[PDB]
Amino acid sequence: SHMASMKKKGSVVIVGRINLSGDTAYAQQTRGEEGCQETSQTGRDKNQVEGEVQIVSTATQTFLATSINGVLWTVYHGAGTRTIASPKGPVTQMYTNVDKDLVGWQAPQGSRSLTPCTCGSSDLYLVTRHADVIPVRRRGDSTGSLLSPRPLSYLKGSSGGPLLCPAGHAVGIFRAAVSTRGVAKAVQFIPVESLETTMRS
Ligand SMILES: CC(C)(C)[C@@H]1NC(=O)O[C@@H]2CCC[C@H]2OC/C=C/C(F)(F)c2nc3ccccc3nc2O[C@@H]2C[C@@H](C(=O)N[C@]3(C(=O)NS(=O)(=O)C4(C)CC4)C[C@H]3C(F)F)N(C2)C1=O
Ligand SMILES: [Cl-]
Ligand SMILES: [Zn+2]
Repeated sequence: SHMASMKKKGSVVIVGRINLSGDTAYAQQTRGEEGCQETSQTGRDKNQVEGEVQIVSTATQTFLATSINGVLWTVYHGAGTRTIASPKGPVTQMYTNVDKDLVGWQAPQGSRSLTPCTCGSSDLYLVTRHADVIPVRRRGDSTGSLLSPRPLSYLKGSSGGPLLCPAGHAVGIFRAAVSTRGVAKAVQFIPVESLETTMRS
């Protein structure tokens, strides 16, 4: 009840990226923990942003965010309603949908966006925060099976990451794992058509 001392939550901060520009996928860190903490409080991130898949952090969580159609998308269970840090200060979400576990901000200047897939293909690839590229067979509008199951630990921290088609288009945003006895056999994702609906109107 003491408003004068109520705290403010920090901004989401870009702390690195998944480099997909060459023949090898690899994670790059662009900001260490101290700078991340400062940037979360000010909301002012002067780092140059590059690429399609960002590694992002709050004070308590780290996950991914993916640019599609000029929007940097991630999961609500990671970002909540938080702003993202940018060169001129905190940027408010332009999309928030808790029912889809989805949020989005305008894509950062310097980022590149994935194109929404129109291939109608079921052979997908999940990109993790460790730059592992995991083949996934699409099994429905929002699920796909891992060709090689993996412990949940392998996938933790990769919500917000993309599923891509063979042509490198965005098919979806990783949301939740389908896990039994700690082994993830499948993944559940926000399909790009749901993003496009959220964007259209
Ligand atoms: C058992 C399990 C594997 C932990 C869990 N499975 C699970 O629930 O499966 C069911 C059955 C099939 C689909 C799914 O239907 C329920 C829908 C869940 C949801 F996702 F839509 C979701 N909506 C929310 C909306 C608002 C607030 C909180 C919400 N919380 C949610 O789910 C929560 C979160 C999500 C999660 O952990 N995501 C990942 C991740 O990396 N996060 S993260 O980066 O480390 C981090 C926590 C920093 C942000 C990708 C999976 C990684 F670990 F593989 N969850 C639990 C799970 O995946
Ligand atoms: Cl959805
Ligand atoms: Zn495609």
